[PDB]
Amino acid sequence: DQLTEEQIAEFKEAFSLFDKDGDGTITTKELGTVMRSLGQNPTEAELQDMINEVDADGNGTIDFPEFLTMMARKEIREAFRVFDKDGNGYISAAELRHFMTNLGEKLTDEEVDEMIREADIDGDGQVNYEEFVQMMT
Amino acid sequence: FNARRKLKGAILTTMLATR
Ligand SMILES: [Ca+2]
Ligand SMILES: [Ca+2]
Ligand SMILES: [Ca+2]
Ligand SMILES: [Ca+2]
Repeated sequence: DQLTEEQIAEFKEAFSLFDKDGDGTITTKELGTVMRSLGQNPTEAELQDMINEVDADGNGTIDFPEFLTMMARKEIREAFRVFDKDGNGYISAAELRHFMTNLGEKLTDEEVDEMIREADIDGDGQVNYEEFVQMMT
Repeated sequence: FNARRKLKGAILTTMLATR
């Protein structure tokens, strides 16, 4: 039903990781570049269709109100596997740091640790699949 | 710094990018 301010800020963060040049819109090329960097290989037709399905005003790019509309209207395991680079079933701080700088983000050590702590339920200082799933659900 | 926003925002991008 509702959308909290925390939920909107998370969708806004996600939008900004796709919006590589920070101009307020996501193009097919920015989408393509991000998806390839995370191991996917969309065709040009798929990228154009994906943008078109979200582009409600038809100007050919995605702004945040359109992105918010799709996210409010809408595989956590495949995402877990992006973060868990060595595949041992536990996301370490080092793996999270690495995943975040490959996204172009600037983080301190304390910041990465704060993110581990936020997801860490049992307190072993890592993030397992069940904790990952509970973060997103 | 909002640790939950930064982490969940990055996970939601991965979920979208891997469809
Ligand atoms: Ca852009
Ligand atoms: Ca648009
Ligand atoms: Ca691991
Ligand atoms: Ca844990």
